[PDB]
Amino acid sequence: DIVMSQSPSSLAVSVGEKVSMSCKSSQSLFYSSYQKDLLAWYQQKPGQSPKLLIYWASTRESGVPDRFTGSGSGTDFTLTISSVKAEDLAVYFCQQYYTYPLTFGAGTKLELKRADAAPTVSIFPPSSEQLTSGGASVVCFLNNFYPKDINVKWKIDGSERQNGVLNSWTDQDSKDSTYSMSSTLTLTKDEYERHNSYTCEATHKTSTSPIVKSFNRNE
Amino acid sequence: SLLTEVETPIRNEWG
Amino acid sequence: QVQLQQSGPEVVRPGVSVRISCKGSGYTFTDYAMHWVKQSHAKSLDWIGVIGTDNGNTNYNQKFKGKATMTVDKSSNTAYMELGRLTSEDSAIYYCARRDRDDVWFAYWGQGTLVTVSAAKTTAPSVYPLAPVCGDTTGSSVTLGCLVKGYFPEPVTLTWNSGSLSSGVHTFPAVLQSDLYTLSSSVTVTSSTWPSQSITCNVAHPASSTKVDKKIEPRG
Repeated sequence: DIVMSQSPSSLAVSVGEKVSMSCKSSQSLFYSSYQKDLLAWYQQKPGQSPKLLIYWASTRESGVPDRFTGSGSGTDFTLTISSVKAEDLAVYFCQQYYTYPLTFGAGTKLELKRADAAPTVSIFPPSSEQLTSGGASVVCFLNNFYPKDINVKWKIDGSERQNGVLNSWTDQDSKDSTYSMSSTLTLTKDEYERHNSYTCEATHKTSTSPIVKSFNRNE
Repeated sequence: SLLTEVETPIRNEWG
Repeated sequence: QVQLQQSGPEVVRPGVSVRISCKGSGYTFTDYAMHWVKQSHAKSLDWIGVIGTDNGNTNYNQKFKGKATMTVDKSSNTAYMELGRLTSEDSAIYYCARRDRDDVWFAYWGQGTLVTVSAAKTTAPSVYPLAPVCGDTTGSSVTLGCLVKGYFPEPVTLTWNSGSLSSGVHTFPAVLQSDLYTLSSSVTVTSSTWPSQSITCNVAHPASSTKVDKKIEPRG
């Protein structure tokens, strides 16, 4: 199959910047009879179907603003937004139609640049109510950080746990451009009461060392 | 063995 | 006024099949094949295959051979896709789409059909207040939370102080653990103000007709 490789996967942008993103196909898409390349671009926002932007590598679909330009021929294609607007924050995909199966790149997501920000971290023991029902969840919140890449590590007593850990990330905040994440460690009531120290550790670009929040169940 | 949109995505190639 | 109108969302048990539909209106149905596209949540797009609306012939992406079947009822301007012997990998939004007047780029898309593969039954959440411990105040800001666990299906609604506390709130998307959903929310307020001024999580799960309020109480 024709492999479509998009990069970067994410791009932090500022309103008014020229933005460029790359789509490379594993084979030439040039079709001589037309003298066109068989490549399209799409825009997709959360909760919506993809919208066609460009076809034959460089024709704008009707209604698409003239700040969107497609370029390239052969294998190496580019979607350029000459002066990016806030309404252009979306995922952009390329697609070949040289042959079946049709194939799409993995997308380039445009997010808004802001200054880097470490997370505010908080940790929460199981409620008495949950314990009474025989379960135990330890919750860590890592709030209002930037950029989105972050790693959370749980430790119990002093040893790292992978099992029972589920994470959820917000999308980029529409007012402050930060990200937030919740990490929840779920155990049996029995297991939870056998240990004492619970620790959540956040590693992020903004610190050379982790932010550590911990509690002792006894205390 | 006629070509249609089922066999190829290229409009030029359909019989 | 080309419209591709898809059937509504489906919750389907693992191991059975589901039939989804796409009705084309505002154009000559038989002049354009119907294509289908999978989008796994937060993922890319995968072309599943194509069916000729005129000839009924099909061409499946080999990645979906034996998973997907496509049919058409020309008399109804409706195309159908059958997804067989479902697993959790099959959970996704499925689109129908068609070309414009030339080659197969997708000028028109349906609105999508959401397929969720689960054996779960309707289940009320447990709602637990999360009261802070040492380290949960940073500067003059204290963070409190609310944990909403073990419900099905989506959605729940969570508020604080019946919607009066809205700034300083982070409510996280639901995720699946085992085969039930869990969600949490955090709220952050000026420390001196709590517990003097009460803070309560309000949670509603319509499918089970549950509505619970949990006041956050100091660990004492």
